[PDB]
Amino acid sequence: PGPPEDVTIDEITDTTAQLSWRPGADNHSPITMYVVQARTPFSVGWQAVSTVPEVIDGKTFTATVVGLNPWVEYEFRVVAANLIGIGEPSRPSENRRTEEALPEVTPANVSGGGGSKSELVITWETVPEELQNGGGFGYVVAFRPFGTISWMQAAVASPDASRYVFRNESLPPFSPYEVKVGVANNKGAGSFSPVTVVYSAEEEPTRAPITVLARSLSATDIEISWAPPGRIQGYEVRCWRHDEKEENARKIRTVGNQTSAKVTNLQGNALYHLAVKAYNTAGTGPSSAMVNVTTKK
Repeated sequence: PGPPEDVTIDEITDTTAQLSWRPGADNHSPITMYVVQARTPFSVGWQAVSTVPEVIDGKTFTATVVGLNPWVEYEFRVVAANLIGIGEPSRPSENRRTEEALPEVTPANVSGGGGSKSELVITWETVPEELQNGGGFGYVVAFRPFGTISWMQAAVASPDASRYVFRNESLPPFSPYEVKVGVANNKGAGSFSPVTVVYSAEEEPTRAPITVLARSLSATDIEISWAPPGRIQGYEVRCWRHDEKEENARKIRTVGNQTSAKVTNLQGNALYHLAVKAYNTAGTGPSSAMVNVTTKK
């Protein structure tokens, strides 16, 4: 058997396409069967497809291919079969894109967090092109503060996107948000991912430590304590000698709820200046008042 010719896509729908071929070299024994194979940007080589009629005899020359993927560029080719063997494939038809259809798949791994002041960061995994099922693909990000009713939809019109940031100066710091994302193309809208909870961005502490105490333990050691007045991971206390500039100040940081520290490796009979700030991940808050201590001799 030998290659058929003149493969054409007569009509095409969102899931089907009508094909038409003309028979070619059939060696000597008659043609008993025709099969259709398809190729896509996602296919490894040529792939078999379902057809109506379910089987294409040698006397049939048009069929509908069924079960195609919406909004995908398809190539087709037809292979003849003889009682002696399988023929050579025909040359591929011209590439045609299927019609549009609604999107069915929702983005994966919706999460987020972080960002600059007064922001809310939402992330997701981008939906691949084969599953976008239409042009004009985009994402719908719906969010609301935990315990509230009304939603807020933002449309992210880039199909390749995987991130959305909402900024507004009335945003509470490090606050919880219900978040879900969805998909939509030109035909309409898809469904939504499951609801997850994303926390807004965090700001540095707003108040400064109070009632700073400081006493010299030895010629090289100074003890310093304070009281706490939003989240606080610890405290940064800085310390610089009188003759040195504040820019270069020895800084050491508290981790935990402890409200004191010891500054060591100092010079004997020297005046030092110390103050302590609160800090979170966002940065250092305001500085407490300054205290002045001279080490022992």
